[PDB]
Amino acid sequence: SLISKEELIKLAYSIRPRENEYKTILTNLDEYNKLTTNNNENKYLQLKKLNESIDVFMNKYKTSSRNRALSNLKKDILKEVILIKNSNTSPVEKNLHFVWIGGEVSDIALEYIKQWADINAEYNIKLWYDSEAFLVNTLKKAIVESSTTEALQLLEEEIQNPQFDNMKFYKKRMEFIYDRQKRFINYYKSQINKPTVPTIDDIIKSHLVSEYNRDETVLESYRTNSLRKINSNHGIDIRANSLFTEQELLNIYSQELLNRGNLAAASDIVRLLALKNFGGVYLDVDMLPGIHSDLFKTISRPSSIGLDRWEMIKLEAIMKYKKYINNYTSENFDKLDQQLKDNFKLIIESKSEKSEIFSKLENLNVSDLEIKIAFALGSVINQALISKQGSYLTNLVIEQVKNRYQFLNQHLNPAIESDNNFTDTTKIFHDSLFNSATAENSMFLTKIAPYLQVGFMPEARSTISLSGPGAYASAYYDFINLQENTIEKTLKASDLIEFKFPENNLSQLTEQEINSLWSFDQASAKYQFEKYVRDYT
Repeated sequence: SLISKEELIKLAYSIRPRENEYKTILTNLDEYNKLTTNNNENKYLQLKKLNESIDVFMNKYKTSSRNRALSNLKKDILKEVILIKNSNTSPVEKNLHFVWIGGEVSDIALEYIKQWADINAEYNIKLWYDSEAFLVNTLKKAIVESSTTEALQLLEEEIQNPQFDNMKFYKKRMEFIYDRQKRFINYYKSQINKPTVPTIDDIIKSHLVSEYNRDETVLESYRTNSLRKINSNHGIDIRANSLFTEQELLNIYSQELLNRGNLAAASDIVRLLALKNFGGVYLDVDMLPGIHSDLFKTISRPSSIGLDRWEMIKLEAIMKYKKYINNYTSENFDKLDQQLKDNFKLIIESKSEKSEIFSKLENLNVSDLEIKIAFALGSVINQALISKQGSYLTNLVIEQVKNRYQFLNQHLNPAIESDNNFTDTTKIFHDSLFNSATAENSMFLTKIAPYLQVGFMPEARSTISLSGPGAYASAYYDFINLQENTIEKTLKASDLIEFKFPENNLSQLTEQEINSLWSFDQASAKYQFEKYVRDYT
């Protein structure tokens, strides 16, 4: 039990009469100690109220002799948060949530989902989609294809220089992309309020037929097949479900889905609302179940093969002899020495059920306050998540995302609404953005500065800091330190580790995972540019 009001009175001594702010601390402490509630969030919020009142005092009376005792109380409060979190756990809701928005769900994605379904038959599978937006990826590809050609045409003379910097290509192409996105967006805005009440796909189809030489019947067949396919495979529509109830969040989702065509960012929003509203486990479609821990304990990893590649090899081995997933790569497995291969084969073929190879989730016991997350390279990654319905931490991540977009949009909206070209819009946005820099936010600003070109130019990675892992990392800081909307503070490793998605419950290093991971550095830019120039007519 936290120290009593009477004990703090002893320790927090001063020649001075009790300050109002100190009386408030004592009341808040007493009221925490006297709580009869069994509600963990209620307890946490009272602790937060107390902690905040301590900071008010210490920041106002910076040389008070009470500060040593108050600082010690703050250290005890950090521990109390952990006691509350670990005081109670119970199994997460037996739901698996996947998301595929913006086009036809791939056969490969369905094969990966099937592994989870087969192994966890008692879990309810939801494959979230947007019933109005099956043509978003088609539109983005059309815009990028057209802009690539335009940029090569404009730059043809300059490209013959052996010292041509492909960044001029990516920059010029982004100018064409931005203008094409703007023409679509403005057309959308002119139509969306009509009494005919058109859908997003109605508008995309019209625009593609008008401006991109597409056939209406072909596009409609793709749209209806996409809808049938996803509904036949655990599909649940975000729109029919009314998953969004906050206009602010719907607007964030829409700015990614419609204005930017960033389906990854759109899915970042949907996965959070799915967990908030239903609870369970969120998985990217390239995640696979964990392999039984002892399955390959009798095979030793060669010194020449790294830890991650060895994980890849285990899955390659399984899929070579079981073929659960069709045409799975055997690239790394095939390079193994023959006795190792023979060894994998004996073990794998000795098993008769898939349940002898992959392990079940069973009960994933969590605190009702928390969210758990996958790690990659010691950092959180939102490709897999666990949370009970309505958890405080999931709500903190949502609050982080809202706060980050509010800041982004405060600076970006006036620039976009000026209706300038890409170059001038970017300058207006940046000038406003960087004039708001502080010691607290400066790296955040730098990370969101290239927002408009995410997905289209190398090294533009703003998503991480808006809807992705950065929002989660800051929410964990918020949780542990009883704060709200911190920006660039992060936990030490030992405070973060308790929130890790259990390793035995997840195979992250899959063939599709390795393909789908961000690679648009300067080296990939050069390779893509070579292929563009090669294919240029």
